Amino acid sequence: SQDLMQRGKAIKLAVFDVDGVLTDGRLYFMEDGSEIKTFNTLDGQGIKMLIASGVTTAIISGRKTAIVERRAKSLGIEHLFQGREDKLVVLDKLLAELQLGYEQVAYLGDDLPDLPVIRRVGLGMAVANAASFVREHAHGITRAQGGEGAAREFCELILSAQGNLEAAHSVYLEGH
Amino acid sequence: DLMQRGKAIKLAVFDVDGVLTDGRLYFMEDGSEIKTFNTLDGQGIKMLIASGVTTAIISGRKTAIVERRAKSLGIEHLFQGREDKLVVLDKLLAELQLGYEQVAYLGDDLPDLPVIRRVGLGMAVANAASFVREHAHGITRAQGGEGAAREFCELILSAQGNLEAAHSVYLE
Amino acid sequence: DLMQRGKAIKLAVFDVDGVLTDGRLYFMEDGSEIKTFNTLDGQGIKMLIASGVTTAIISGRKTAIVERRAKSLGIEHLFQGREDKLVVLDKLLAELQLGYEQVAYLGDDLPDLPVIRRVGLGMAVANAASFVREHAHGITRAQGGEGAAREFCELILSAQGNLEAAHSVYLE
Amino acid sequence: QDLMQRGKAIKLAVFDVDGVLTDGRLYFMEDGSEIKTFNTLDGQGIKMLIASGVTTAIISGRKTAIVERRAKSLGIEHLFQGREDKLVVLDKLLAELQLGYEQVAYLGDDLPDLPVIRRVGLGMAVANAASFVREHAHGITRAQGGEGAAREFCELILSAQGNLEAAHSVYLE
Ligand SMILES: [Cl-]
Ligand SMILES: [Cl-]
Ligand SMILES: [Cl-]
Ligand SMILES: [Cl-]
Ligand SMILES: [Mg+2]
Ligand SMILES: [Mg+2]
Ligand SMILES: [Mg+2]
Ligand SMILES: [Mg+2]
Repeated sequence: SQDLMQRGKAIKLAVFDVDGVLTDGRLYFMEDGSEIKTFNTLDGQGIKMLIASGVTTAIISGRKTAIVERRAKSLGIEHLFQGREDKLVVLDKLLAELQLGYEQVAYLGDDLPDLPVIRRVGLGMAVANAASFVREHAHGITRAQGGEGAAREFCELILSAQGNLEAAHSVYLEGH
Repeated sequence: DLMQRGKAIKLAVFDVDGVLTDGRLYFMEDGSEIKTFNTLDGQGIKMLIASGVTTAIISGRKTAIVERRAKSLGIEHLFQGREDKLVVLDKLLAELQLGYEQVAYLGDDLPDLPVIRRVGLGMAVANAASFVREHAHGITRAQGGEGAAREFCELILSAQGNLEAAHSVYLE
Repeated sequence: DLMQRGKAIKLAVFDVDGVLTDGRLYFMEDGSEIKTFNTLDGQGIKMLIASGVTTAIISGRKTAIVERRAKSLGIEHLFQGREDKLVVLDKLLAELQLGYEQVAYLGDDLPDLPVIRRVGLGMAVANAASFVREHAHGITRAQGGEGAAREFCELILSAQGNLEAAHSVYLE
Repeated sequence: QDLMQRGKAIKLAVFDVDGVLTDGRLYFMEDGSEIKTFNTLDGQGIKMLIASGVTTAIISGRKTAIVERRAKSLGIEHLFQGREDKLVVLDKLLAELQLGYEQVAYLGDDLPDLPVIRRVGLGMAVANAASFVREHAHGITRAQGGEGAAREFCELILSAQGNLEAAHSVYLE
């Protein structure tokens, strides 16, 4: 896709939704009300490579849980917003602070609360399992599903657009 | 016709296991349970409620997990440990002064079938038992616990011309 | 022919992991397990029991989780931590006074094979090791943990003409 | 035949954990503790491999007692966790066992496995491996990690070494 590659070039900030994007969208509940969530190892590797390439990252979530706080910290995610349903307001405040334009922002989502952002940013993507209305209004859909490498693919699409994937791969393959 | 059946709906009822969940039962060594729901499903149920359709759950099982989940979503009527689902329904229909033709029901297995057979919009999830699928008016594309409920909700919103308005909150 | 092999069945025997579950083992840090079962399977086992076929589980692993699940389902005979499945079965058969031809067994791996090869209806689930699939009388279309046990129960009920009645309950 | 040929000389079979022995999911509870899932087909395959005289190892960049217990339950003789440089660890282990790269098989799913995968005699990826790894491995299993890929890999080695029949024989009497 000419359009996605081109949209990838200007990205300085990559924002992820949590449930449905970093997870497969399942909520595990125990009888006491505590939760379990699941993330994916390909995704963690993708996010680390993206950050190492100079792209900053953020998560904006309508829910709130220490599990997400821990995961974000482990991956080096620099900006974490939880318990925020108004995602565009949150983003606008982040961008005012970092002084970036919408065209410098990539966002990966799965559902309606992600849509006001997806519609505005430079690289607004849906995961394959995303609500179809969100799919139809995004710039691109990942092939992989959330919690199954969608976030990794998003990461690689950006690294590739910016000419940085090859360098990332050379760390692990001696021929390049 | 499915859209026609959807128009008249005033009450949408869900089974739990196999419909709000994927049918899996998780047990720890001491017998406590874990259960999985889906976020697409929650957004769908919240949008149906907002549209003015009331919702209920009827389950043969019983767990605090489901009470919490029902409350978090604003589900107005919850019946658990009830194997006789049509008797539960009849009672609720009395309280609400509704007939069968105004009830949608989303089910996955034999105990849901007496209801599915009788209501205005009786649907099975994709993973439902084949015999239930055969006797339902419709079958969702999505599987239970993987957005079959969100799909059921939108079907009803769409049928009632309320889906565009629910989307408009996010396109402004 | 499978329908023919189903007729004489008086005892139905299940492996646990990969048959009543998807083959996944969940472990927590402290070392304790979580196991997952499926609601279609439970409904299927209850109907088969109600038709007058008795049920058993033979497993090489051992956990209180499986004991509780067996009890909840009304599974009559439970053997865990058993390496030689054929030895265990021979003894149960002597005690119940049945021949191999009256036994159905559903398994997923090598330890199940000596039984599967000897009984009247020796079946593998879809996700079974291919060597076991190749030496079974039949293979369920569904995967373990995902309704393969249900499917196996319905094959017996159907072979014995009892499925139609089991369904009728839900058509009234 | 190429894979069959590489399998002949194997004396050590090494596995990544996440994405190879598991489907790659990481389960976290509120208090930080984890759950991990393994697969019973995989356990049988690994036990059969060991029984044939091929030793086994695990090299992971993560660290959890769950893996320690799983490896001990399966009889996996060598375990290294928290190890970012997988080759460095393999080299240390090979000198101890006095084995060479050509006698090693490795089953991986992501970039940190690729340098080992490129060095060894039988360097395989699972079906769900990052595609760049799949492209550079000697071979790819049909099965996905956590769903029998390890079993399929074990059986490849067993068969290559004329040992699968004997493994199956126990169950044909
Ligand atoms: Cl990770
Ligand atoms: Cl939700
Ligand atoms: Cl059940
Ligand atoms: Cl095992
Ligand atoms: Mg989401
Ligand atoms: Mg159900
Ligand atoms: Mg088994
Ligand atoms: Mg890995």
